[PDB]
This record gives sequence, structure tokens and C-alpha cells, in this order.
Amino acid sequence: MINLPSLFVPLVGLLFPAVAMASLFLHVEK
Amino acid sequence: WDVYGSDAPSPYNSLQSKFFETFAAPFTKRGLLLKFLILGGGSLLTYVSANAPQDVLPITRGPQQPPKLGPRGKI
Amino acid sequence: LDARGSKLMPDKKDFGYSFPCDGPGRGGTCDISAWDDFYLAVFWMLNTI
Amino acid sequence: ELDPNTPSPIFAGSTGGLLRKAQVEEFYVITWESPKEQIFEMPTGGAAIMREGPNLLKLARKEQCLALGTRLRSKYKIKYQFYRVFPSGEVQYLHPKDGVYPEKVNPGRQGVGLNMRSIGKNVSPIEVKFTGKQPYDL
Amino acid sequence: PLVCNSLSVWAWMFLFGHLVWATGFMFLISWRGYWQELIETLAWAHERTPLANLIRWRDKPVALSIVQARLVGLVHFSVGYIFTYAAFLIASTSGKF
Amino acid sequence: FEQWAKPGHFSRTIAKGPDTTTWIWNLHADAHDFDSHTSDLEEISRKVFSAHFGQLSIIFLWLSGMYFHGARFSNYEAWLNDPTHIGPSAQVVWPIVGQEILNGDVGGGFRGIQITSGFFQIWRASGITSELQLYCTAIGALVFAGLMLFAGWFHYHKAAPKLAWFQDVESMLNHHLAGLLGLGSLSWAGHQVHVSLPINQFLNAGVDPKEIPLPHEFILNRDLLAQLYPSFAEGATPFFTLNWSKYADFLTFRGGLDPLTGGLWLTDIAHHHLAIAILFLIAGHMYRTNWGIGHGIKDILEAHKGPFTGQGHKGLYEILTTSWHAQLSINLAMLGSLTIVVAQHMYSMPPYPYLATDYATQLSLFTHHMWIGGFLIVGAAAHAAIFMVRDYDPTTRYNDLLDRVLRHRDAIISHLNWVCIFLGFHSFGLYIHNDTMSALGRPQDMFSDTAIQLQPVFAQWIQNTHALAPGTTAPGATASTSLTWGGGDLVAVGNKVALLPIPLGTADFLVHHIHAFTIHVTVLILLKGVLFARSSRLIPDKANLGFRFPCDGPGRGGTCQVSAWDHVFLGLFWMYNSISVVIFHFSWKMQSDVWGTINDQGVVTHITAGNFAQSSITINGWLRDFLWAQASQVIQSYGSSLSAYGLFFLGAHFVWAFSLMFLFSGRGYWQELIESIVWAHNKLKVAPATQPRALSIVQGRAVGVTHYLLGGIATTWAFFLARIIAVG
Amino acid sequence: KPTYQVIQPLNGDPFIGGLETPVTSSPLIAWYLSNLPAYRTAVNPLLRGVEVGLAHGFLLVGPFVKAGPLRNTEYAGAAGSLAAAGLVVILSMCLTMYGIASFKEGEPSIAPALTLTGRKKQPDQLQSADGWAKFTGGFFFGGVSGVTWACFLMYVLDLPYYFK
Amino acid sequence: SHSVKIYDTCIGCTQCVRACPTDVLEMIPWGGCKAKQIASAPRTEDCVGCKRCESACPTDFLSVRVYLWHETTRSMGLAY
Ligand SMILES: CC1=C(/C=C/C(C)=C/C=C/C(C)=C\C=C\C=C(C)\C=C\C=C(C)\C=C\C2=C(C)CCCC2(C)C)C(C)(C)CCC1
Ligand SMILES: CC1=C(/C=C/C(C)=C\C=C/C(C)=C/C=C/C=C(C)/C=C/C=C(C)\C=C\C2=C(C)CCCC2(C)C)C(C)(C)CCC1
Ligand SMILES: CC1=C(C/C=C(\C)CCC[C@H](C)CCC[C@@H](C)CCCC(C)C)C(=O)c2ccccc2C1=O
Ligand SMILES: CC1=C(C/C=C(\C)CCC[C@H](C)CCC[C@@H](C)CCCC(C)C)C(=O)c2ccccc2C1=O
Ligand code: SF4
Ligand code: SF4
Ligand code: SF4
Repeated sequence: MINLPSLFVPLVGLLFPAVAMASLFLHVEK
Repeated sequence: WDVYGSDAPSPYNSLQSKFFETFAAPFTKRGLLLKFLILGGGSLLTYVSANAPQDVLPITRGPQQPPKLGPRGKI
Repeated sequence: LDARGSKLMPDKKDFGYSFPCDGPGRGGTCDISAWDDFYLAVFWMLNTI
Repeated sequence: ELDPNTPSPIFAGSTGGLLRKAQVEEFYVITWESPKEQIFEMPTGGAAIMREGPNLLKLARKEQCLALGTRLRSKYKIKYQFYRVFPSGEVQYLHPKDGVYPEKVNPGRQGVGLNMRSIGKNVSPIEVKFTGKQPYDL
Repeated sequence: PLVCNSLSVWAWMFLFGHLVWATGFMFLISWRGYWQELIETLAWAHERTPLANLIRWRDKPVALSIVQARLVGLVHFSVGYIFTYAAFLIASTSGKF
Repeated sequence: FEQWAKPGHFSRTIAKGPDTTTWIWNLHADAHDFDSHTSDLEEISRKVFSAHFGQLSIIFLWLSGMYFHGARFSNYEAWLNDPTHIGPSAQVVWPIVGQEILNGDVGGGFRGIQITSGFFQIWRASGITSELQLYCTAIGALVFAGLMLFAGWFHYHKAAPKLAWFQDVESMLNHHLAGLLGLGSLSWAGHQVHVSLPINQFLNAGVDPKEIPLPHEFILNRDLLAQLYPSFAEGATPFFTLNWSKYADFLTFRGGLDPLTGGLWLTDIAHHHLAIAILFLIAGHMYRTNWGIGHGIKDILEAHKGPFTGQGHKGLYEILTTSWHAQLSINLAMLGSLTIVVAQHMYSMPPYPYLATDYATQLSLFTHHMWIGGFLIVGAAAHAAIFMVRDYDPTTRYNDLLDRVLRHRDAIISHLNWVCIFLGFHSFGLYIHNDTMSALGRPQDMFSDTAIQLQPVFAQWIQNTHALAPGTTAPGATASTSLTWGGGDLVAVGNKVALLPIPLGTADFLVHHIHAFTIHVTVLILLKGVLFARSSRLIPDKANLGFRFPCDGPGRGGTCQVSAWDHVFLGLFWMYNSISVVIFHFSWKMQSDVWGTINDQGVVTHITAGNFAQSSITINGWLRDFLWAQASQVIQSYGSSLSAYGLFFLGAHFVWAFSLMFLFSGRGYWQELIESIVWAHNKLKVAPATQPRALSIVQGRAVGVTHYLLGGIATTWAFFLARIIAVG
Repeated sequence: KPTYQVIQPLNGDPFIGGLETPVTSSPLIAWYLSNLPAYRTAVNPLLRGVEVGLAHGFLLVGPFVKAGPLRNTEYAGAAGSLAAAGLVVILSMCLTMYGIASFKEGEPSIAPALTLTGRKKQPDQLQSADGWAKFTGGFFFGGVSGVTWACFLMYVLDLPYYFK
Repeated sequence: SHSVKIYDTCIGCTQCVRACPTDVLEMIPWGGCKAKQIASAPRTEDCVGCKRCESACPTDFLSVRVYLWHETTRSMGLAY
């Protein structure tokens, strides 16, 4: 059912880069 | 005769090698299995705190005080 | 232009475009990239904007 | 607690030169004979009591050495020596490997001395487009 | 000191441009071999102090090529400077026209 | 003899059969200095009080102006009589091209530019009165420069003079105390009682103008002062043996201040200046000299030891005796706050009559009198350097307390470095929040007074106690030691306000922790660069480049700004950021929340609002309401007499500006240039031979320093000014 | 008892600049830095830092309430350990992305032999991958509970720190 | 790892290149100048754009600089 699209923003700011500074942490230890 | 010490400072910690340990545990850990609880970890609150109404907000409804989305005009 | 070589260091030709400054070298050298003239260039232009 | 160590070098405990984590990726040592305990200026600060040996003391930036060899130039003093020294010991030293004094000049000292450009001829240097084998370098 | 109404932002962004400008300054006026030297004298302190001792760090903290230390002078700056006038030229006009 | 130049002077290679412009600021940039002179004291001691000379002959050359250009064109008389409304003026200016309006015409029958910084208030303080008078003291002090500048020629010249009895240091350190303070303090009392006290007490109502008891009186015969505060004035002074109690009358610890016009009591300033007068007369004999009474010179200091802190603080230097540089930090950090001390003091609790109410100098003054202080200390210990890289000889030290530091570097500096994040980084990083929390951040809940409150509060502190302090506890004195602190026991005068219970709180353990910050990461800059400076853990050997010395390696991947000379080249900037802060906090307290006006129903009315409290929390609040809420003063302010402050920070903003061009810029870039043009002259044969090279690195970390650092000052003095006066 | 190791630095060769004073090694109970994972050379993760976790979690019941958002409010006095678990779980990652300054893949460990083990050269690299990461099973297991144990129990205070 | 390229004539010294910090200095004997001497680096691996190596070192056109690209914990200097 309904209410959102917040789905995106807690990503694009919250986990996504949490995963940027995560997997290229790296680039070094990529 | 031995001016001691510590040096060897206090009993080698409690009969506690058990339950915490092993049991539960998110554990084994890294490389593979880490994401395994930092994937939920970060899609948890997120995901489910990228909703739950209806509701909980800061709160405000029914645009009036000399009407509004008007005037007046219409519905 | 003359950042082709100069005569200060008549060989930035080798050196290139993007060499970070110089050091005390015969008190008479510093920030010297033809790059770091684009640096300064991008100052006066945002001035001229 | 206490001993081995027989330095002198000496001034005791402070931070400001030679630390914890470079018993690995290099280390560097220095030898000489010490005219008197004849105290002088010695990095972290102190003043060191020179002694009747030594002269062997630890210090990582071999930077610090010649400096100190010549540091030993404002009380009169002479013949600095250094070494390396690391896991597991070996090099790393110009005085003496033969103490060739960088100045002098003497025996057989090698090539590696300079561009087919006796410089003036300097310009746009386009003898390059993806050199391979071709220069990497000179 | 009452509220925000609808021109709230640059009232933030602007002082942003008015910060984010500004500190494209340290990098700029504050050149190079003052950073290492210092960032040693404690790249060091946190190499001694127990409990947070077992932490040796994957590579090894240095200060910044002098170029850079003129670049990020340029993209804090301009970014600041692209900012504000940026937010002003807009702010301005939604009040007055 | 001798002399004269001509090429070559002291920078060994000066003449050089020249070759290039840029010597004319190697000389202009060596010239005074030493070692690029010599510590050979028998020709350097005999420069320092040579001096040291003129500076006075200049200070004289000074003051002898500030009465001629007082008493050749008063506002002094044409006002004095009437403090209150109608105020200062010491310059009126020739009628060239529209100078005029610059000399206002607003001072009581006087055309002229209005004047900020007491003086009127400094000379209505003693008494003097009559222009033909401290004009009879304009001449008192101008030749009176002469002879003091006739000391250059006195010694040195026909008299190569003495280090033998310069080096020693006991007569002078005793006599300054006694000697030439002690000719003073109390021999201002004879003045402050007889001259000063009553030509004020009887000013304090009647005595309007011209019949003004020319000080001429009140010597040999009393009767009149006698007719005033008594003392029984026969020819026998009681307190020769303890009738003290009587010759008192007019000097019991009165504290507060003269409510018939602020200042504070002259009935409260002989007891202050014959006690702190004579300690300095007696306590200015404690050292050796000749006659077997005295102390260690240094023989005291090595007196004591301590295990760690070892030897103690021992055998305290022997150039500390010798010469300047070694010494030269201490007479400055000291003198340092000894101009931030008198500052946070003066406004803080008024001297000479007519301040508290005033403004345009219960501010103005306040500053400068804090620049000089900041300036002075925040460039005092660039003398710790030089010294090590200089005046320090072979040895005197190891196991000295000194070395105990130079060892314990890296891990003394260091543990400041962090405070200097926490303290700041996050305690300034703290208006920020409440911006992100006023814009974004809904009063709902954040860091201000009815906010991150903090209810009663913040106290008080203490101060307050400073207000039970005179009613018991230090038995008396009078009225609460300085109205600024205390409870609600509240005064003023002159319609407008004077000083009152200036209550703190949030807005107060805020800000502060910035001066509280700053003067952390403004020292250690300083200490980092004061300790490493000669031995730096990363070019380890410095005394191998000089004091200034640019940087060094493009190697080690980026060695620059290593010198303390350049640790000082930004040692400053911040001060300016720190002195040229702090002033600020001040001028929005005094005002908005201290200055007043009067009306009546219980209601003081400030220059601006009790705003501040919650519209100077958030960082911003200081441009909302500290700029465009002000500046109006100066923004419009043309065609008038604010017509200079509409004319300064203009060419003060440029010349904050025309810094970065020399300071952000390159240096090789510029030299690289001054050919190109060269072709024009040369080919067309004109061209120099002092080969016109382009300004030496250091030299241009010797301008965007001055220039920046001329720039954002005047500016703020072009500014803060004209605020005060009409909404002043 | 007879004075002590003062002046003459850091043990050994008067030139190894870590440093010795009190707050290095001392009677007044350096003892600390030696029963939480601190010094010793010690033993075996989990039961070293499941202590950190255990302790480290509730340590934040603080700046998770009057500080931040809602001081005291609805939803509510769940203060103590809100997302305070939530805003661990990266603190509970972070050092599980650390695993680069520790590598091996197994833990013997554990006794020691005779002989000795924790062999005469520790200060440094004993610890490993699948050699440290089960300390990480601690702090996190410990974090939560380190959080959660401050919730279920108590919240109109009591005499807990009095000193100590 | 030291750069770029740097050039002939001087030595002897007694008034030129006598002061690299991190060594990087022999002096071969070689035949050309007014007694015998050609040089840059019997080394360049200890150095370090210690670029004080021409300040003491004349002879005409660029004469010392750095180019470390790789730039190395040997001569990026940072030990600890
Ligand atoms: C071309 C020409 C010219 C022009 C000029 C001009 C146009 C100028 C301007 C400029 C600008 C555009 C700016 C500037 C300004 C100035 C200034 C700015 C000055 C200063 C100063 C001073 C000396 C001061 C001091 C002080 C103090 C004491 C402290 C406080 C503050 C103050 C500032 C007050 C001339 C005439 C030369 C000649 C001919 C031609
Ligand atoms: C004991 C100890 C210690 C201590 C330390 C201290 C004392 C402090 C610190 C502190 C700190 C360190 C603080 C901080 C904290 C934090 C907080 C209070 C919160 C926050 C934040 C942040 C940072 C974030 C943001 C976010 C989130 C959280 C989510 C996601 C994303 C975002 C962005 C939204 C030492 C050093 C000795 C070492 C170790 C042990
Ligand atoms: C502050 C400063 C430093 C020190 C630089 C430091 C301490 C950098 C430390 C990293 C900071 C803490 C990072 C903050 C922002 C970055 C993470 C942003 C880039 C991230 C994306 C590209 C991923 C210099 O080394 C320097 C050198 C020459 C001239 C001026 C300066 C200078 O001003
Ligand atoms: C412009 C500039 C120069 C060149 C500036 C110079 C050479 C100063 C000019 C000196 C004076 C003004 C000579 C000009 C002529 C005057 C003496 C008087 C003639 C003009 C009238 C008053 C008659 C540098 O050397 C430099 C160095 C390092 C960083 C930045 C810079 C920089 O920005
Ligand atoms: S010449 Fe300038 S930028 Fe280059 S290394 Fe030296 S001070 Fe640094
Ligand atoms: S670098 Fe110095 S020593 Fe070598 S040839 Fe040139 S001038 Fe001579
Ligand atoms: S970079 Fe220059 S100073 Fe450093 S070793 Fe090489 S030639 Fe010598």
C-alpha cells in the first residue's frame, strides 16, 4: 500500500553513500 | 621479599568464557557475513522509517483560517 | 604563452604544465605551473564576472 | 631494566625524534668516536652528553644524520659515521661504506650524469606518443 | 528571530556561500610545510595513547601537495562564490521585483 | 662622524655592485634588527636605549600636538562647563576643495571634526582649564622632547657608552619601582590632592567659567582647601604619629562612582596612589647594588628545585641579563595583556570624569586599547624564536628548565591541538547548529536562552557577591566595587545610562568560549612554531636559513611556511581574527544591552533592543542585526561629517583587498613578468641596471599581511564609529 | 620504594620517545590499562570487548535525548537507547570494514602453551582476521544490550554513580 | 624517484653544490671542465627534492626543481 517515496532519500543520503564511503574505502582497498 | 607487583595486576578475568560466547552470535564476521547485518542494518530503520503514518508528523491539516487553496473558491 | 618555457626556468617545456611551485631555488622562483597561471586567471575572471 | 644499551648520546625521555613505528620500513643508525662527554645539540632537543665510546645511537630520518655529522662542526669535532640497520640489518650508508665524503671524488664512481641535452635545447619535447619499449626512461 | 517564511534558505545558503567562501582561505593564505610538521606532532600523539593504541591505520597521514593547497582553495571559494549571489539574485526577488 | 649611505649597510651583501631593484626592501627590511647585525653588546646595548630614545622623543613629538591641537582650538572650554550635551573636538581643517564639512560645526560655537578618545575627559580629570594653559604645556613638552632627543648625541656619539654596568641589572629594577615610578605615583598625589581633588569637588556644582582657581594657590597657605575638606592645617601633620584618622576625611575607600556625573571618586585616588606608590618605593629595594642589602639577581631563582621540573627553574639566564632578544618576549606578553588588562579594566570601571554615559569612548578607546595589547602579545613571542635561531650562544641550559620543554615538545604542543578542536570546532560549531536551527530550526527546541536554557541562569558568578562584598566581607569600601557587577543596586546619570548590572547567561557561556577558543589556536602558532623553530622535527637543523627564511623543499613533498618568522606571518592574521573579534562582542553589549537614554516609568531604553540575547545566538544575527541593521550610519553618511567613514573603509575594503593579489599570488609569477614590459624600455633604451626584479616571497608574505592587516581594521573603525553618535 | 625510574625516559635506551611518567605505568593504579583489553598482552576477543560493547552502548543514553531533537517528549522516553542501537550498527560496521589491519582466518588461540606463547614479542601484531572479528561479535552483541539493557530497566533515576 | 633533469659544468664546489641533506652526491672524475668534474647523482634515492642543490650550483637555465610524482615515504619524508 501507500505513503512515500521517501524510500529513495534515506538511500541517496543515508545508506547509499554509507555504501560509497563503504566500498571505495577502499578505492584503496576497493 | 618480592616487591610484588603488579606488574601482574589482579585475577585473570572471571569464569566467563561462556554464553557470550558463542552464543549468539552475529559473529564469524567480515568479508562475507558483515553486510549480513549492516544490510538490514541500513535498510531497516530507513525503509520502515521512510514511512509509518497515518500518522505521527509535526502536525497540521485542512487548510483554513480565512479559507485557503482559494479563495473561496472552490472545493 | 611564454609559459611555453620562459627563461626563469627555460625548460618548463620538460617540466610540464602542472608542477606545484618550486622552493627557495635561488630566491627568485615560485608558483609557476602554467596551470597556476590558469590559477590567478580564474581569479581575475570571476572578478571580471 | 636496565641494560644492554651503552649510548652517548644521552639526555633521556622525550618524543621529539625516533618513535614506535619504524623499527620496520627503515630505521637508520650513526657511529663515531666522541671527544669528551662534550655536550652538544641533539634533535628532540636535549643536548647529548657525547662519551668515550660510542658512537652508536638510533634515529629514523637519516636526514637527521649528516646534519649531526656536521652538527659536529661547531665545537671543532670530526669523523661521523652511519649505517643500516632495520629488519633484518644491512645497508644504508655513505660514511663509511667508504666515507667518500660525498665531496671527493677518487676511485671509480659511476655514470648516470646527464641529458644528451646540455640543457639550453629545451622546448616542447614530443618524442613521446606512447613510448614502449620507447623511453621510460630516459 | 521569529521564523523562516519561504525565503529561509539563502538566509542559510547565503551565509553558506558566506562560509564555504571564506575557508577557501586557509588553503590559500596558509601554505604547505606548516601542515605536515604539525600533523606530525600529533600524527604521533594518537600513536602512544593506549586503549586507542591497537589502531595502526592503512596508509599514513600527510599534508597536501602545494597544488591542491591552491586547488581546493578553488572549489570551496568559487563554490562559495558561485554560491550566495547565486542565492541572493533569487532571494531578493520573491520579495521585491 | 661618520657616516652615511650610499650602498651597503648591514646585510653583508647589500652593495653587491648592485644589479637589481629589490634591495630597497632588503635594507628597509633589515636596517634596525641585529645578528644580521651583532650581539657584541658593546655595540648593541648602545643602540637599544638609543633607542627607545626618539620613540619617546616621538611620543613627546606626539603629546606635544594633542594639546596644541587641543588648546589652539578648543571644544574644551566651549563645552567643559557643560559635559552632557555638546561634546569633544580637537581638529578643524583648511578650506581646500571641500575639506570643510570634515570640520563639522557641532560643538558649542565650533566648526570642526568631532573627537573620539577621552582627553577632554583626560584633562577634565586633573583640572588645568584655560587654552593658553596646556598650551602653556604644549611648550612644556616639545623642547622637552629636544633634550631627551639630545641624548642620542649625549652618549654614543661623543660617548661610545658602557655594557659593563648595563649588564648587571639591579639598580634599575629597584629604581623603576622607587626611582621613576616613585617620582610619580605619590608625586601625582601632591598633584591629585592639591591640584586635582577640589577644582573638581567645587567643579561638582557651581564654578561655571572664567574665575578658575589657577593652581597657583593652595601651596604655602591653606585656608581654602581647608575651608573645604578639613584636616586641621596648622604646621604639624598628625599621622606623623597616627592622627592619620583625621587627615583622612576625604579618602575612605569610596569605590562606586560620582553619581553627580559618573567617572568615580577622586576622593577615592590618593589612598590608591600613595600605597600602590611606595611598594614600588620600598619593594624597589630588594636586590644587591652596593650597600649589602638585597637579593639574588638570579641567585634567588636557582634557590629552588623540585624533583621533576628539575633543578627547578634554575640559574635563570645570563643573556636575560645581557640583551633584549633573549629577554624580549616577556616584556611584551606582559606589557601584552598590559594592554587588554587596562582595557577590560577602563570601560570596565571608569577613571576620569565623563565616560560611563558617554559612548564613542566607553567604546572607541576600549578597542585600540585592545589592538595594542593583542597586536603586542600576538607578536611578542616571535622573540622566543630569533634568539634560539639567534641571540642564544653556545650553552647555559641542559637540565635548565628551558630544555625540559624542548625535549617535551610534540607532547606538549600536541595536547593543545585537540582542545583547539573541541574548544571551538564544536563550541563555535554551535552558533551553526542554531542557524541550521532557526532557518531550518524552529524555535521548537535549540541553543538560546528560553531555549537550551538554562533557567535562572547563567549566574552570577561572582561578581554578585561582588555585591555583599562591600556591605560586609571586605568590610566596606562604598557601593559594590563596580556597578557592572552585583545585583540590582542601580545607577547612571546624564539622562542616558552609565553602567548597570550587565547580566550574562546564554549568549554568554556562548561567544566567550570563542575568545575562550581562539586564544588557544591563536597561541600554539606560536607554541608549535615557537618550540620547533630551530630544530623542527621535519627539516631538523633550521639555523641554516636565518630568522625569516622563506620555506624550503618542494621536496619532502611540500615544505613551506616553516619559519616562525612565517609562523608569525599568520601568528597575526588570526589575532586580527581574534582582537578584531572580541572588540565586536563588546560593542553590542555596551549598547543594545547596557547603554541607555532615559524616559520614565521604570524604563531605561537602549541604543538598540534587548535584541542580542536571542538574536546573537545563531551565527548570522550579526549581519541581520550587526550589519545592515547598522552601517546605515556609514552606508548613507555622505555629504556630512560621517563623511570620512563613508570615505575610509571604501579605500579600506580595497586595501583589505589589494592584499590577496600579493598574498594568494605567485612570486616567480611576477618576476617571469617584469621582462616583457622590460622590452619596451630597453629596446627603446631607457631601462634600469638596478634590474627591476619582482618582490621577494617573504616580502609579499610581508604585505598581504600588513595590507589584509591594515584593511579590515580602519574599515571597522571607518565603521564602528559613525554608528556611535546619532544612534550613538 | 627507593625513589623510582624518574628522569631517564621510557624504559630502555634514553632515546625511544614514547615516554615514561605517571599516566604511563604507576602505583596509583595504572592497573586500569590492564583489565579492560588495555595492556597485558591479555587473551581472546569476545570476553575482552563484549565488555566494550556491553559498556559502550548505554554510554550514549545521554546525547540521545535532551541533546538533539526532542529533549523530553512523545514516542518518547524510549530515551536511553533509541535508534541508539540504530545509530550504532555502523559503529558496528566501521570496525568491520577495518579488517585490513588484522588478517589470518582462524583462532587457536588461547592458553598459553609453555614455552611461552603470546611469544616474547607482542607489542604489535598478534591479532588477525578471523582473529579480531569476534571482538566485533562482542561490541555489537554487547552494543545492543549495551543499549537495550538501559531501556527495559529503570527511568526515574537512582543512586548508581555515588561515587561509584 | 627524483626529477626531472638538472645539468653540467660546476664542481668543484668550495662555492657550489655542497649541501644535499639526503646525500645524493659523489663526484666522478671525468674530463671536460677546468680540472675534471661532471655530476647530478651517483644516487637520487635518498633525496628528496632537498632542492638546495643549485643554491650552491650555478650554470645557466633551470638547474634543480623536484618532480616526485610517485613521491615516496623515502623522500616525502614522512617517517612516523
Ligand atoms: C592614480 C593616481 C593617484 C591615485 C590614488 C588613489 C585613487 C588612491 C586610492 C586608493 C584606495 C582605493 C584605497 C586606499 C586607502 C587608504 C588607506 C586605507 C590608508 C590608511 C591608513 C592608515 C594610516 C590608518 C591607520 C589606522 C590606525 C591608527 C589603526 C585603526 C585604523 C586606522 C586605519 C585609522 C595618486 C593620487 C596617488 C597620484 C596621481 C595619480
Ligand atoms: C574513552 C576513550 C576515549 C574518549 C574519547 C572521547 C572523550 C570523546 C569522543 C567523542 C565523540 C566521537 C563524540 C561524537 C559523537 C557522535 C554523536 C553525538 C552523534 C552524532 C553524529 C554524527 C557524526 C552523525 C550524523 C549521522 C548519523 C548519526 C546517522 C547517519 C548519517 C548522519 C549524517 C545523519 C579516547 C579518545 C581516550 C580513546 C578511546 C576510549
Ligand atoms: C587545512 C590544510 C591542510 C591539511 C589538510 C587536512 C588536514 C585534510 C584532512 C582531510 C579533511 C579532514 C577532509 C574533509 C573534507 C574531505 C573529506 C572532502 C573530500 C572528499 C571526497 C573527494 C570523497 C594542508 O595540508 C594544506 C597544505 C597546503 C596549503 C594549505 C593547507 C591547508 O589549509
Ligand atoms: C604584484 C606583485 C609583485 C610585484 C610588485 C612590486 C614589484 C611592487 C612595486 C613597487 C613600487 C610601487 C614601485 C612602483 C613605482 C613607485 C616606486 C612610484 C611610481 C608611481 C607614482 C606614485 C609616481 C610581487 O613581487 C609579488 C611577489 C609575491 C607574491 C605576489 C606578488 C605580487 O602580487
Ligand atoms: S617556492 Fe613557494 S610554493 Fe614552492 S616550495 Fe617554496 S614556498 Fe613552497
Ligand atoms: S651542481 Fe654544483 S657542484 Fe655540480 S656541476 Fe653544477 S655547480 Fe658544480
Ligand atoms: S633534491 Fe636536491 S637537495 Fe635533495 S638530494 Fe637531490 S640534489 Fe640534493
